[PDB]
Amino acid sequence: MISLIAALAVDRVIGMENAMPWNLPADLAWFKRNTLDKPVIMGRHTWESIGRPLPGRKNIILSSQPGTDDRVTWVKSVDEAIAACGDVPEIMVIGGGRVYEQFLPKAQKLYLTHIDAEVEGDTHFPDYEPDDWESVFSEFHDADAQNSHSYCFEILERR
Amino acid sequence: MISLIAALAVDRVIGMENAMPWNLPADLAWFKRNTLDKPVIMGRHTWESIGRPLPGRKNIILSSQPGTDDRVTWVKSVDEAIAACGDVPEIMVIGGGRVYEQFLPKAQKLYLTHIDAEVEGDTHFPDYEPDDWESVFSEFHDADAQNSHSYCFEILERR
Ligand SMILES: NC(=O)c1ccc[n+]([C@@H]2O[C@H](COP(=O)([O-])OP(=O)(O)OC[C@H]3O[C@@H](n4cnc5c(N)ncnc54)[C@H](OP(=O)(O)O)[C@@H]3O)[C@@H](O)[C@H]2O)c1
Ligand SMILES: Nc1nc(=O)c2nc(CNc3ccc(C(=O)N[C@@H](CCC(=O)O)C(=O)O)cc3)cnc2[nH]1
Ligand SMILES: Nc1nc(=O)c2nc(CNc3ccc(C(=O)N[C@@H](CCC(=O)O)C(=O)O)cc3)cnc2[nH]1
Repeated sequence: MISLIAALAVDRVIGMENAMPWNLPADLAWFKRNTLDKPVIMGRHTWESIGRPLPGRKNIILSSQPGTDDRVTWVKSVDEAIAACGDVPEIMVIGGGRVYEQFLPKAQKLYLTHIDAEVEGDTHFPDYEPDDWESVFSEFHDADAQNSHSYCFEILERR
Repeated sequence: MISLIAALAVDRVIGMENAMPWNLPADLAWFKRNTLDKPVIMGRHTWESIGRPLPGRKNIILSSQPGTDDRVTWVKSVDEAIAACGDVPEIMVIGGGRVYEQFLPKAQKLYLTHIDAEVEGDTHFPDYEPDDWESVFSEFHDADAQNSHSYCFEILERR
């Protein structure tokens, strides 16, 4: 199945120019925890933000222009993306905006983190019709000495 | 010697209720880089913020009360904090306010990170007199895809 994972600030802003200004170790653990041993799909831009291959996962990068690293798989199309993943029970799409818009129509599930941060950013998470997705898990956390803002993890399944 | 290391937002603000709303991996790496294999002294509140001892370093913590973790070393005063360090070339002071404030007087060096971030806080770094310190290292970095704010590393040695 195809799945998207992302953390969204208020307005669904997923990103800007530089790193999002927040510190959420608790979010990273969820991300890492849900990506574990699953192939991840990302957009060129996102990779650059990451900078190194996620360990223990197969990294597939989308881009119209050839590879710039050996540690990763480079593909030219969503179909090739998928294919390069082969038989796996779950496919993880990690970003960014362009990639999410592409895959959203194909995802069976969403792993969203909703952050209580209001930021000015240029990239957003695609719109998802409430009625087309079932919430099947949700869990909120306030901000603490370790996490800059409150957040709430959410799991939705395509109705 | 004793050295203070801290990351400061504008106005010398170093702390608030929750975690500082920034993401500066490079800063973190510089923290690690300058404190590894060296004794680290911090105050109780700061310990609660780290929530696990720092690896590869000797962790000492100040508190008027008995400790709550068998993993680190607890001291009742400054003098104990020091002595528990044992003969060492450099001792690192890592926060917070009260601690900095007590120790700044015996410091022969500061490791600062001046972060281009304007945040409202309630804890600050004490004042230092440049007439007192000689800057001996400086290096600024712009915000990027990994770091949320521009930041500048600075090393000052007492005059
Ligand atoms: N930005 C940075 O570079 C940086 C570095 C460090 C910290 N910080 C921040 O600094 C803040 C913590 O600062 P803070 O001033 O509130 O607290 P702090 O210095 O971390 O904690 C002080 C506490 O340690 C104990 N203490 C201090 N001096 C003592 C002494 N002489 N004898 C015995 N116990 C002593 C007391 O513990 P008891 O109450 O248990 O007696 C006191 O409540 C946070 O918000 C944190 O995030 C930032
Ligand atoms: N919840 C959620 N949070 C995010 O921050 C997020 N980020 C992406 C894409 N960006 C990134 C940026 C950095 C790292 C990263 O370091 N990944 C690590 C965490 C390592 C750590 O534990 O320090 C990983 O190991 O998966 C991952 C994804 C996609 N979905 C998200 N989903
Ligand atoms: N320059 C500077 N930057 C800071 O962020 C800073 N933070 C503290 C105290 N609070 C903390 C909070 C977290 C960690 C911490 O996670 N340190 C890890 C880095 C692990 C990682 O790289 O993610 C360590 O190994 O030191 C350290 C100190 C003290 N001096 C500072 N000094």
